[PDB]
Amino acid sequence: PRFLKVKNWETEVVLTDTLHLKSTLETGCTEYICMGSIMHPSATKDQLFPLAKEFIDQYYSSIKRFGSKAHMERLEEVNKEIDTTSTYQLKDTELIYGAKHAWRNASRCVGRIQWSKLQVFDARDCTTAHGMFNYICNHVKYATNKGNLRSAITIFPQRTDGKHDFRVWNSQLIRYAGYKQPDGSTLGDPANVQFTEICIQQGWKPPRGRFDVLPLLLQANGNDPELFQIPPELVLEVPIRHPKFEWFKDLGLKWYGLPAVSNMLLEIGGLEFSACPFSGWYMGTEIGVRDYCDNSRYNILEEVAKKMNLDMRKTSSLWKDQALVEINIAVLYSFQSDKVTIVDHHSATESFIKHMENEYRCRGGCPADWVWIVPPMSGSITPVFHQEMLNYRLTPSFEYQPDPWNTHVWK
Amino acid sequence: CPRFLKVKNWETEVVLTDTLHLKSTLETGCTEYICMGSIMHPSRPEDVATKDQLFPLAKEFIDQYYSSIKRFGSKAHMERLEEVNKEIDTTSTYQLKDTELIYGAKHAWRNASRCVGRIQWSKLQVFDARDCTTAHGMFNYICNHVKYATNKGNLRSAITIFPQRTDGKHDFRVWNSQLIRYAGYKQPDGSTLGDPANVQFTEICIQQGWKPPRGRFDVLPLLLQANGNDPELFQIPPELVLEVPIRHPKFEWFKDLGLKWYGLPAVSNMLLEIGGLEFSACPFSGWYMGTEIGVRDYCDNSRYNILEEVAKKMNLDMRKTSSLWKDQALVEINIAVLYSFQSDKVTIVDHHSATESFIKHMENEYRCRGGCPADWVWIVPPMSGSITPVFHQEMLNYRLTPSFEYQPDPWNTHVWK
Ligand code: HEM
Ligand code: HEM
Ligand SMILES: Cc1cc(N)nc2cc(-c3ccc(OCC4CCC4)c(CN)c3)ccc12
Ligand SMILES: Cc1cc(N)nc2cc(-c3ccc(OCC4CCC4)c(CN)c3)ccc12
Ligand SMILES: C[C@H](O)[C@H](O)[C@H]1CNc2nc(N)[nH]c(=O)c2N1
Ligand SMILES: C[C@H](O)[C@H](O)[C@H]1CNc2nc(N)[nH]c(=O)c2N1
Ligand SMILES: [Zn+2]
Repeated sequence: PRFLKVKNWETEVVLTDTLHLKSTLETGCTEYICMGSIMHPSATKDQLFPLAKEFIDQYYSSIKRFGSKAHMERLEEVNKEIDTTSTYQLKDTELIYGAKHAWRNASRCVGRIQWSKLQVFDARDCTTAHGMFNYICNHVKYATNKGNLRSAITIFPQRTDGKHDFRVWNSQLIRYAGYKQPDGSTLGDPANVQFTEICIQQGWKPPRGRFDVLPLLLQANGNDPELFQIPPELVLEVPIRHPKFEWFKDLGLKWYGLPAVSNMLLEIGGLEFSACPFSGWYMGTEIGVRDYCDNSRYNILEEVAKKMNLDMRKTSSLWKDQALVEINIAVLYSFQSDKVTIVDHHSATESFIKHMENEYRCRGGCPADWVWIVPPMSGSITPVFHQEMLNYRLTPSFEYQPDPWNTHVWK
Repeated sequence: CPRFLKVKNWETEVVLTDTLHLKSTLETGCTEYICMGSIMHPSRPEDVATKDQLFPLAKEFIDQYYSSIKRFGSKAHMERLEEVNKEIDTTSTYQLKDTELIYGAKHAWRNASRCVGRIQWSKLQVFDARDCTTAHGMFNYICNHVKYATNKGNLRSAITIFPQRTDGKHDFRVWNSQLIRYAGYKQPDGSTLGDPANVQFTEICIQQGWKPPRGRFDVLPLLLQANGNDPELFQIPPELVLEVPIRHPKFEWFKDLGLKWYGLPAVSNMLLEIGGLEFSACPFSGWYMGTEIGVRDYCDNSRYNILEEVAKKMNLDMRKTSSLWKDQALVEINIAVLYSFQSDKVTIVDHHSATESFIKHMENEYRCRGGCPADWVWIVPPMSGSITPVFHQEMLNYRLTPSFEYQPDPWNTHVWK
């Protein structure tokens, strides 16, 4: 256990990490094998209180009332409540604190300079899929804000016995359908082929277009999930056009403005919130590099490069790289022209470096996953490429969880 | 402690199974509670390996060698072991056979987790220079290496291995970080002429007596240390230094930037570790991936930094980042680099071809060897990461021996005569 230095090899700034000593969860690495590029490496009454205590301790530390009378009483209150009921309920203040710090601790998120501006919607009183739909509609409307996007999270009731889980079966609140074609190719988003088929199996009548917004598939209290249509006036979309290539609009592309991830698990003080959709705004490469140009995604690189009359016979002409830049120029230009919040990867990584300085100064460190922070294009011409980073696991945290259709027992 | 580890390719869904990690030797710097995968170097000169330290390291290497030639447990294996054990017992070190030197050099490359070019690992020309005694002799060896590896533009990978460390006060060192590098000169007004990466080494050469041309692309002299003596300066014969003028297939004006680069990347400041023996002077060379020149050598802010001037000549809007003018310029610079090498028939590989080859290599190594240590942070190219197949490939990073290692710069440790 020592202070660890991280160096920026471009600015020669050296930061000293003390926060990693507070980490208690594991990373997946060992002294002998590093698993930094593995995507997914690796409760009862008895285990719950220490986890609760650790979180309550840090909550009262954060508000400069550690050891105070209310700190004492809250610990005695949580211990007694776990005794009698095998669980406990978070105060509203603790819920907000926990949610913001889960975002603050998300080592893979380049957007964390914004972490303390998070609108937290408490939905722990929800009991049915219809109520989930209401809460989700309100979240989408608030977060969208006519294009002036606002970060938000909506937190549904925590897991109890594991048989009554609340789940949003969608991976994002807003995504486009994908259809397995007769010949074998894909109409729409190939990332959502399985989920789309589930919705059709569940009664959804698919328009079978290239940009069909998917219905919500919502599971309350462990019951069978139910389908809902997001009111279309709440779904903000940007048609993608290019500022110089007049033909780009003829590609017929568009995307949605609100990135709202809804399949992750929020963990606070030992409690597990299996339904907790959270939303911010996009970095342009999320759409223009990954969602449009991945092999198993929309894969428009070939067509764009053709329209640019590029030499596509050899890889060394870098025709993919040229078309990739133009696609990302069009995405940024399109969102900005419609006044929908978006950030480019130069600005976002610049902000993250500034964020890192803040966290080392006030918190003693910032867990960061270089593999995920560095953008998927033009990596070394962003400031994070040359920034050393220490990755470690703090709680409260967002965690992965299995897709519900693998675990659910239909009634 | 499970015996098998799985890695997944999230683009193709191929799953590979790693058992080779069981043979990892030294620490990564990571723990179960922290990952140091993005730290550049996560893990006294006279402090050399002792007898009791050297015995197991030699045995492990000899065993691995005789296993690779399908002679494990043979009479030759046992006799080699006994011979090595008696050398260490009576001389505190031992000498590798030529076969073992060659095997060990090829395998340090095969084990280099940060190298994307390892599909070529078994095609490495090994030059045994362990009979060298003086810096003039090192210069002779290095000149021959350069000429052989350059091969009039049809580049061939090669390593030259000088005598191993003994007591730590008689080290052979190449003080250059690469055999061919351009000088950098800091001006009184703070600006830099030439290559900013090499200002410190350039200043050392000048102090040692080098008369610098004070140009933009001045090939640096070799600064060579034999047997722990003070290092000596030599000029590489310019006819041995193959260079490529950088021009662009569509932009007439690109040649007017006056850019060029050298054909042969030849890293000369690393240490080669084989069976506990330490080869502190072991320059090795291959051929370039274009982005090593076009992204890092030209566009890094602390390097040649020509993004601005290119973007101006392209008449891009440079007043806001969201126009991606930097991204546009970077692609064209890398187009020019590849077109220039190809037009001059100098071997080079683009980052699409290189990463596709590495994936095929990595799958073959999992199949035949049981794994392939790979450092994602270094394997993924510095531009267009996610449109190359390595971006979506999970990797396991661990340290196998024989290995290439970092070592301290020699001017920080050398005891001047
Ligand atoms: C406000 C603007 C935000 C921006 C620009 C942003 C940007 C990003 C990006 C680019 C990624 C990588 C995405 C990918 O590669 O597909 C990411 C990951 C992530 N973000 Fe943020 N984000 C923002 C807000 C938020 C918010 C509000 C939360 C939660 C309250 C959050 C939590 C996360 C998590 C949990 C991950 C991934 C961690 C994992 O998969 O293990 N982000 N973010
Ligand atoms: C044959 C063509 C080769 C290609 C295309 C190639 C490519 C590369 C690249 C692109 C890197 C990362 C460089 C950077 O980002 O600065 C690298 C690193 C490396 N390569 Fe290769 N390489 C080749 C040959 C070789 C040979 C012949 C050897 C040794 C015999 C070697 C050993 C290494 C090592 C030790 C490293 C980096 C390890 C470190 O710095 O920690 N490579 N290579
Ligand atoms: C709030 C927010 C804003 C934003 N601008 N971007 C965001 C991106 C993610 C995100 C990215 C990748 C992920 O991993 C899944 C990969 C396998 C296929 C993609 C996950 C985990 N669901 C989340 C999560 C939240 C984001
Ligand atoms: C045979 C070969 C061919 C090739 N095409 N490329 C090669 C690149 C390296 C290499 C790259 C980066 C390195 O580290 C540099 C960091 C310190 C500052 C940045 C080192 C370590 N000297 C070696 C080594 C050998 C190479
Ligand atoms: C295999 C690799 O770890 C995986 O593809 C990761 C790499 N880095 C990433 N980085 C971001 N931001 N998003 C991703 O989906 C990924 N994928
Ligand atoms: C901070 C970071 O680890 C460092 O800048 C690394 C990142 N990855 C790299 N990858 C390669 N191939 N070469 C490099 O020089 C670097 N630099
Ligand atoms: Zn690690």
